[PDB]
Amino acid sequence: MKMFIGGLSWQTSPDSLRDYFSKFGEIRECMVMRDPTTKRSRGFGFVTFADPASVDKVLGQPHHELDSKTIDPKVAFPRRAQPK
Amino acid sequence: MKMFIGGLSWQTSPDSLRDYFSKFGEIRECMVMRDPTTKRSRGFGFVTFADPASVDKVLGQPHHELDSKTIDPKVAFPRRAQ
Repeated sequence: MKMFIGGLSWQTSPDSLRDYFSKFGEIRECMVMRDPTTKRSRGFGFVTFADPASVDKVLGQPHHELDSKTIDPKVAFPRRAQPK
Repeated sequence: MKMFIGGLSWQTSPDSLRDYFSKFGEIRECMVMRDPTTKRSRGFGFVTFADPASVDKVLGQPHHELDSKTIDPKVAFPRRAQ
C-alpha cells in the first residue's frame, strides 16, 4: 500500500519527499522520478509507510505542499504479474 | 529503469501487460494499478525489462495498442531516498 504523489517540482528530490512525509510516520520506501509524460519539468513519487495509520494522517490533513507545489497524495495498490 | 504506461484500460490485467511487453524482451517485473488521479476508471503500468535493449524496441515501434487503447510507453528512472 503506497501513496502516489503527482505534480512534484523538478527540485523535489527523494530525500525532500521523504523528509516531508516522515512527519506522518515511519517510511519504508520513498522514490521520485521525472514525469516522462510531459516536457514541463515535473516529477511524481511513491511513498511506502510502515504503518497504514500514517496514510490516514496524510489523507486527513486538508492541505499539502512541497517545493512551491500544492500536492494531493493519493493511495495506490500495485498489482504485480507472476512470471510467465 | 522502468517503462511507464499511462492510460491503460481498466480491464488490463498485470498478466496482459506482461504478455504484451514480453514480445519485446525478457521481463523482470510488471505491475498495474488504478490511476488515482481520475474519478473514472483507467490504469497505469510499470514494466521493468531485463535488458535495456528491449526498451529501444518498444520506443521504436510507431503504434502500440493494449485492450483496445492506444498506449505510449515512456522511460522512467526511479530514484530512492537514503
